[PDB]
Amino acid sequence: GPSSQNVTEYVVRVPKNTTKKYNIMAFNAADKVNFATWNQARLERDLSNKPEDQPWLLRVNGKSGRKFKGIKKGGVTENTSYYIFTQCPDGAFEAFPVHNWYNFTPLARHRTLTAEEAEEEWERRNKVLNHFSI
Amino acid sequence: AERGELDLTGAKQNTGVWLVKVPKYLSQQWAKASGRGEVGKLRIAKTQGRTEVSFTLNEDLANEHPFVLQSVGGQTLTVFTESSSDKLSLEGIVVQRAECRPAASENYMRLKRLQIEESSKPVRLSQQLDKVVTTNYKPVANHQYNIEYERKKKEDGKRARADKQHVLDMLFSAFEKHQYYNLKDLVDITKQPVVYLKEILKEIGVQNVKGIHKNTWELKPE
Amino acid sequence: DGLKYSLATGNWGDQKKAHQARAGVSQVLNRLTFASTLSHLRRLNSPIGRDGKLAKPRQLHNTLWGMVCPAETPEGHAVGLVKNLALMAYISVGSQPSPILEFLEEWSMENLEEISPAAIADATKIFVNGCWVGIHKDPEQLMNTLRKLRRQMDIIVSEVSMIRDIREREIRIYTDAGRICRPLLIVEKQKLLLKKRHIDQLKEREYNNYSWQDLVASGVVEYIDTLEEETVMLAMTPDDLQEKEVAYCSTYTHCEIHPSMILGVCASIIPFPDHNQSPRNTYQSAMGKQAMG
Amino acid sequence: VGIRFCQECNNMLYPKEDKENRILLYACRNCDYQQEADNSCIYVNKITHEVDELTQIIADVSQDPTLPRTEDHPCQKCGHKEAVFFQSHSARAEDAMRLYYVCTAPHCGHRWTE
Amino acid sequence: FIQMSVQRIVEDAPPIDLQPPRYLLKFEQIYLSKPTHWERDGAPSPMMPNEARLRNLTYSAPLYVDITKTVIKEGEEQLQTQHQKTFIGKIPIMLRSTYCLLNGLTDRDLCELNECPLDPGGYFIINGSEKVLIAQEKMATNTVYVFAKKDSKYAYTGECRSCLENSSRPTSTIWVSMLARGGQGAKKSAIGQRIVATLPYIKQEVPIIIVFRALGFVSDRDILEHIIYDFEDPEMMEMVKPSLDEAFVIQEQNVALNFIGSRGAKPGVTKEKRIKYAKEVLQKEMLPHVGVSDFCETKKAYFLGYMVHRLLLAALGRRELDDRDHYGNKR
Ligand SMILES: [Zn+2]
Ligand SMILES: [Zn+2]
Repeated sequence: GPSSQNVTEYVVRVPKNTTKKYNIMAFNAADKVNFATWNQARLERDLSNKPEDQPWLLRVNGKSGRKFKGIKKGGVTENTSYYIFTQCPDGAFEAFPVHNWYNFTPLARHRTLTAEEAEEEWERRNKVLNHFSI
Repeated sequence: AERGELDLTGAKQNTGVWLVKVPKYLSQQWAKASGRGEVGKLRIAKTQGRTEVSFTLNEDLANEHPFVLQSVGGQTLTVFTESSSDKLSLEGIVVQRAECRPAASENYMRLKRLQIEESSKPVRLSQQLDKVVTTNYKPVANHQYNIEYERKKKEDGKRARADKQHVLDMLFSAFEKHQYYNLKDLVDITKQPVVYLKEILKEIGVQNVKGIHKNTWELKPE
Repeated sequence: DGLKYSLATGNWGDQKKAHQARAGVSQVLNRLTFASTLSHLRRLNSPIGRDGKLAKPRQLHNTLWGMVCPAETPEGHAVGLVKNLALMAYISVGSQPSPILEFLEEWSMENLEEISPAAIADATKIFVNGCWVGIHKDPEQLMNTLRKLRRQMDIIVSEVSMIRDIREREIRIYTDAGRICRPLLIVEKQKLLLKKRHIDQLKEREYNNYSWQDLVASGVVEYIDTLEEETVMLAMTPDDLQEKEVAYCSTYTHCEIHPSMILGVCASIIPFPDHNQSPRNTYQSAMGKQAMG
Repeated sequence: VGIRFCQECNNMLYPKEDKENRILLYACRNCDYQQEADNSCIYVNKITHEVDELTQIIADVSQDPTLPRTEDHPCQKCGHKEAVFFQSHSARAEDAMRLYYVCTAPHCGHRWTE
Repeated sequence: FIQMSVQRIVEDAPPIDLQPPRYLLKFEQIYLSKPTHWERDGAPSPMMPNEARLRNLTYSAPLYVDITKTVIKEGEEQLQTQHQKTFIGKIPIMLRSTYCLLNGLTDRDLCELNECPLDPGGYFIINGSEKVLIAQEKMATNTVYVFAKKDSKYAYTGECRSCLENSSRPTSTIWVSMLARGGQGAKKSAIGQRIVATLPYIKQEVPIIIVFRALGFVSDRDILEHIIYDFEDPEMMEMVKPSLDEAFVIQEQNVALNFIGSRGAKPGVTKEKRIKYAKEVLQKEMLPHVGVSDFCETKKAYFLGYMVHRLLLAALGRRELDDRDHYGNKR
């Protein structure tokens, strides 16, 4: 079609240094979360870990409403460098190296608290099966 | 305008951006970009049968790589930025993922050679030497022993048993600072010999186990 | 002190603790006769103790073929626990898997994390040194490329094995040391890879300087591990099978260089061993070591 | 027969019965989500072990060189004379020594037992 | 071993720091010398194998290393030293080896040294005596083999010895075992056999679901995908159904780590110590070959899933049990 007929060539420029580090945010396809639906998103280092080593924690509509935990990648550029290409008004492509990779995973809906007591309760249920001969 | 808050303007925009895998040798050439920072030009060709994306290296940078497209299906990719000030913004959502792989532009000798060039130096290995290096040396004295001997002449640990009343006042000052003072700490405080110091301590204080043994001198309640 | 003490003691352990010290490691060489000296130098010791009477370790096994000499076993309370490796069989020094891994990732290898669980069933798994580095969609394409590279010797040593269990849906490549590999002639559709022209060059080493490594570089002969031997078809006699006949298979991957080669040095000295009783050959292997020469 | 997975939390669902509805409902301890059981089958056990070996074997098995091939037995679907013959080599195959044949033609995907 | 392994062992050594001024020592390049014998005067003489037997000399070569010493006085001042060719010890040399003098010598040179060209060599000389190392058969490391034993309470046991390049002094073995189908208790039989997996340093066998949760993949579906690549077969799902029954709501990774830590050979009185011990044992002691580093725990879960998958196939009878007698299994 018209897109196939059109051929476009754009100069690529790589900045030696970037003022802001470029990082990847990943959302599960199954979750199907929509950026527009969220009233607000707040990003801070994980409280449980409490720098870059700590995983990013994303709270949507408050920590209670939704929780996303970023998964840090030990080597992002170690296998190969990753460059982000951004469309520009001139149209010349600009490539930015990716400092870190984070995968955000939704917290389990049931939530609640388990601790030592939960382990004992599960053991008691197994013991009840053991107690009955039949 | 809050460091904790994450800007979602890119997420609302859904701006298209491309995540591209680039070989480390190519990445090093890209890092040393020509002038301010230009690595070359990228040519996009679309045909009904197939779409080809290729990048041509700058002549100055050298002084054409085909792109293998990767399906984004089954994953959602977005770019978030952390500033030096820690301000957080979203650049956009990745629409396509591509890999730069050279096709028929690298010899088998090359690339395998490129890995050797990246290594630069071979791994260190045991080396056989004809004869033996001397293992016997003849110093008049050991260096560590002489360093201690010079220190002993330069500094004398303690002094003589004099001015017992002045030492007693120093013991009172330590007792005022803390109810119990360790004998070793008191030895550092007073230049009086440990044995003479113990007699002065005995007159104004009694050592106390504190239930942990390791008796520590404390001022007498009486 | 530690290295000297262990060799003299014959126990492989630190001087402080004898609990983990091994038994039968490092033994004094036998100088009774030249043949005995060679037999002592090439020796294998079973992990199981001589006292143990378990039949399965003592019994000879089908996979042992071409890797050990059955006749060359010492008689006594323990039978077959001590074995001598076949003359053709060579213990592999082993090679780093990192260069092969670089080729594998280049040749359509997909990491487990990106790959879905359903994809793992669809694409045959690859294990290198028993490590699940990646999976490959096509088993034959990867196997053909690996084997051709092994003949070249540019990326992979001939000693390394490339097992292909299509039924198990797994591909296993082993570069680990301690594998035993025997050189075998490669057979194509109806001819040996080895040719008369190679033999004439081999006969004259005065100027050609032809060597066994040159044959390995040609790829006419390839070292095969016992695990690879399970997936490798073999031809007992090349000329008879290559001539049209009702053969078991017409596509044997490899051929034995010689049947007599499997026999050990003690077995070889006995004349006409196949005509002689098999126990009698075993008794003579003991006699040859104690022969006075 | 098939496992039931909670849509809300992706956890196994255990069937429960309410007298008023008289319909089996899958129940999740973690969440209140419930759905009707069309199968209504709580448990199924087969001691028959009648599963066909042809389903277990695959077209790629024919490609193996070691397996013997008979030109005499043709492939029914594409009329190819060459075919590969092998024993089932499966659990509970002691009772039957029936030969299993897979078409050697690539991508035919035709398997028959003789 | 002499040319590369000796260098690698010193190269792969953690720096030793003693402190508070800290002194740091690093072992780098290894230097080796032709075998020499020290006389009463102290003048070295090159060792000869025939002479060594006559005088009961031990044939060995001196070992040297380069040590870099850096000391910090806490004053922000560092002093650096470059000791080179420091004596480590003497290593016995196998005869006719490249390091050994006899190798690389013409037959006429051997005749002058009274060493036979015909003599094979390959024997170390200690105290003027001939000692040759004997090869020992061993089961292959980093390999999974499934065996079914009537004597063992578990119907099927899979053994996976794990080490990285023999770096660990003791190889660590992790076994996944399927319990016997027959159950003493009818309730236990109704749920089904439980696939408890033996792990290094554990007081009692830990169920596969609990160890999988400790690795990660808390969701039941994630554990199932590693255990079974294909869910098409109902019988494999039925086999894993009792494992799903034992642990359900308790998906917390830290709680699962605490559960393995409490049921462990080493007990930590504080909860954090139990978590630290459990995390370290899973990271290094369990499946070290797959990853020495903490990262790649997901790859470790895939490998653990493969071991369970082989056990399920063995229970089906689809996959034949591995044979110890097979020469390829032996190293
Ligand atoms: Zn639920
Ligand atoms: Zn067909």
